Amino acid sequence: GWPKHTACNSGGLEVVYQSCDPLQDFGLSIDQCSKQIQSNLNIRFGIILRQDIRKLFLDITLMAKGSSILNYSYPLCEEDQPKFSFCGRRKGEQIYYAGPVNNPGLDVPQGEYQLLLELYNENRATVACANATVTSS
Ligand SMILES: CCCCCCCC/C=C/CCCCCCCC(=O)O[C@@H](COC(=O)CCCCCCCCCCCCCCCCC)COP(=O)([O-])OCC[N+](C)(C)C
Ligand SMILES: *[C@@H]1O[C@H](CO)[C@@H](O)[C@H](O)[C@H]1NC(C)=O
Ligand SMILES: *[C@@H]1O[C@H](CO)[C@@H](O)[C@H](O)[C@H]1NC(C)=O
Repeated sequence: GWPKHTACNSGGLEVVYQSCDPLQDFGLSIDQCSKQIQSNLNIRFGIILRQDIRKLFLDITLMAKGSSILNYSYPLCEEDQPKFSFCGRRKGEQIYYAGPVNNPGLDVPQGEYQLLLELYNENRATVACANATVTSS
């Protein structure tokens, strides 16, 4: 039960996450958080890979007040597509990524949201898992 970590807390937006991979914790921080999220947020993401990656996928589950808002699923890479990606990385490699994610800008309405982020490979193996709480105030 990995401890809660603040990914960011500024400008009326707080994002706290907990790793849900039983093997390990990881580092995630978000630059320039605010209630008005800019398009293409910059993040810093640090993890030791516990699976090999030929293809990588990201699923996001967004909920609020016990109800589903949205489900999202997107392929991040296949080996060398794009070339600058985690694909081709292997078990035991320690990765640090500092760069944008390709989100739309969003003015987050005041309230609390629950987010589940699941990163997995071509074999449906969990590479990273985080459940998060987002508070817009
Ligand atoms: C009704 C009220 C709605 C309010 C909702 C409130 C929600 C606010 C949440 C804000 C906090 C977000 C914190 C989570 C950070 C994740 C970034 C993100 O949002 O992820 C974003 C973007 O994801 C990406 O595709 C980024 C990948 C870029 C490719 C190369 C960079 C590699 C990045 C490495 C990825 C590592 C991921 C790290 C997380 C691992 C955890 C296991 C998901 O976007 P979304 O669902 O609209 O697709 C976007 C819609 N389009 C697809 C049309 C644009
Ligand atoms: C993650 O989920 C667990 C169990 O559902 C919950 O106790 C915890 O508060 C969640 N963590 C965050 C940061 O939302
Ligand atoms: C998201 O998927 C869950 C099941 O995983 C489902 O209960 C929910 O209705 C889905 N939400 C939407 C908006 O399609």
